[PDB]
Amino acid sequence: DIKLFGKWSTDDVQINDISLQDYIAVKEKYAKYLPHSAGRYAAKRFRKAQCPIVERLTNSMMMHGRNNGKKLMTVRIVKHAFEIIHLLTGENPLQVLVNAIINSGPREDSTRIGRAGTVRRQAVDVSPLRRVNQAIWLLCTGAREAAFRNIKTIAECLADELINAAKGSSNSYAIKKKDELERVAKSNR
Amino acid sequence: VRHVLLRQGVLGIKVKIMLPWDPTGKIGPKKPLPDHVSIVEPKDEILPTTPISEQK
Amino acid sequence: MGRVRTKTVKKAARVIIEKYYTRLGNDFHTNKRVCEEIAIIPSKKLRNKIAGYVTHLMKRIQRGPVRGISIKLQEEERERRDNYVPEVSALDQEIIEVDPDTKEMLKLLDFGSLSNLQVTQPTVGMNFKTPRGPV
Amino acid sequence: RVQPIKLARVTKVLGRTGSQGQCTQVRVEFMDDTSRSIIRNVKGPVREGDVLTLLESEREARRL
RNA sequence: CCGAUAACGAACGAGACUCUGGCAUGCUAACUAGUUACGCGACCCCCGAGCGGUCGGCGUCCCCCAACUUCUUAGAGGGACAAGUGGCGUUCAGCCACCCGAGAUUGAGCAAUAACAGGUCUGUGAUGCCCUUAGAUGUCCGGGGCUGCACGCGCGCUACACUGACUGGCUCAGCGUGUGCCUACCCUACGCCGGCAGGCGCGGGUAACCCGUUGAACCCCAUUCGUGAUGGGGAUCGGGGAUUGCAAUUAUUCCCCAUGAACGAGGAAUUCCCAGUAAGUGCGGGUCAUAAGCUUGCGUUGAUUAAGUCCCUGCCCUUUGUACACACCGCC
Ligand SMILES: [Mg+2]
Repeated sequence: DIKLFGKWSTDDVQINDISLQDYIAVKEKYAKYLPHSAGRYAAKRFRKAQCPIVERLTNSMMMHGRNNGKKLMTVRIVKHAFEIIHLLTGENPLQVLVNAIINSGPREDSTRIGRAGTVRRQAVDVSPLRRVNQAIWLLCTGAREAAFRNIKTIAECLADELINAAKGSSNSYAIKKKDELERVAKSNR
Repeated sequence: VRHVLLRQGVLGIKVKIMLPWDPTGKIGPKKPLPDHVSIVEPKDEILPTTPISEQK
Repeated sequence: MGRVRTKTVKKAARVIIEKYYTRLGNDFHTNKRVCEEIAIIPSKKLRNKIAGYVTHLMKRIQRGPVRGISIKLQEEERERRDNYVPEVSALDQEIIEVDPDTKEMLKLLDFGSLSNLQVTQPTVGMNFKTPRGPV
Repeated sequence: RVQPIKLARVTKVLGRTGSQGQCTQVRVEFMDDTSRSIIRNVKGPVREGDVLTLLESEREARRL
């Protein structure tokens, strides 16, 4: 009924794990016609949790100096990426994005200050909000260095980054960095 | 602020005076201090007797 | 955070409460409407802050005797202190349980052999004093 | 031989730790046994009621 | 602040205060701001609409020849107080969450005692002392210099590109300034010439009246480019044309045509920042005969992360040690 970008109904998208179903916001109460809303989502703690994850991807996809206000450009990038992944896979672009977030969120990391064993003294599991934040950041970063100095445009780079992340193939920077973080934490156990 | 030209040099004089409050305003500010709170004294208004009805 | 009131508002609130306890009420707007004529407040913000503290203090007063002076509370306390002498005293006991040593003291005083004294059996064991140190 | 991943819901937030505040320590209740609850330190914004994965079950518990 | 309490009663600072931003279809007011309605018009549809649609076209404070303040302006007022609910709390001071609300922490200004051999005598007809005072260290005039370059450092601007460059089209601001006591030098509409920088006539504005509905940039929509030191970058350098001035060389500035150098994201280090914020992006003022890579303001687009800690760098309070008191950059 809402049809983000005019298509891709939200109600069929299902989150496969209950760890992030309170922080992914694709359900009909958070379904919006367009990923652009000046919603003051940074005003209070945990307000970004109810922000739609397509809005989060749009906000985190606009980085590196040249692009700090070009939200309309980022919206068109996301729209083209959803078109490309729909043509390439056949399933819901929102479902692909949700699966990419789930498979990109690193279940644990390591953090401390003192004499480092390998990276940090302690291995610490992460919160679901940190999972979502890290996953979105990793996906956008991987798309950015995919699109930096090659003819393949940012839309296709984001598209195949999400495609690789939604399955798990070690071909996406997001899950490569996730595996690196997991190995570091396991060594720092 | 004034300067005094003494044989040894210049002497600086700074004078600050807090004007007293007055509603008249010809010796000081008309407004009171912002944090100054004044309360009017209540009267008795006891009325301890039986109810009455006075025709006027 | 950072909503602590200062002396400027607290003292003024207590003073106007103890002066106009009858006129004041538990309504913030009613209190801030009596403030303009019961007191001269240089600032609207100061006036409404004082009114809010007056509402808080009157809720506390109606739930209990706050240190702010109040004539109704004082007359109730007066009635509760300078009255309620019981019709029978607490010191007119029919029998007084008396220690034999105190009985000897009374006998030396010459007030021994009174009909209102019943001699208790003295305790045996001398087990007063708390055990010394811990454990 | 390796332990499978299992979920657990945060029941209480004890307080921050790590001496930079980067870690928050929580009391967390297992899904498979509700009577089982341990103390785990977690990083990132955490509020009570949300659920999280435990790649390894018991690591360390230490009251602040 | 509540509380204890050999203290009682005070004073400054903080707060309070002023400005600022957010709500007021509540009040007052508007031909130097408008809106609605109506009338002339201009164009499309005319199949037939017709109280159809567009007009920043003309009018209705031209005085009888419409009303009104929503929009704009600026005054008086209101409004928010931890006020209401739940929890925590010695059930105090208060804290957390929520409802209703424009707003439940908008940004600044002012800002104590005591100090520093901190900076300015190159701001002053503020100034002590010293120096000079007719071959002047006064003052004026001409020229040069303050730009000068094996090198090091700081604040910045431009970039390293395709989330882009070029070409065209579409489309949106707010601060704020504008003709001078000396003092000469203002902002500019429109028309014409020139390819551009500019030039030539006609005006308007001492200003909510004119520039100006400030047609800004970024952005948006299409074209070409295609991963190359390439249509990225525009330093260096040659020739030519204007503008200011008394004077442009050591190029004032601007315009045009050529040259496309390093630069492919930057070591060790290090700065700033929590919401309309950082950042991208242009526009005003100051400097200004000529002019901004500076600075002070304004608007446009608009996030990632965090609601914690004392780990590093520091600050405040209490206890404690001291061989320090120029006070650990000490002392020895
Ligand atoms: Mg070119």
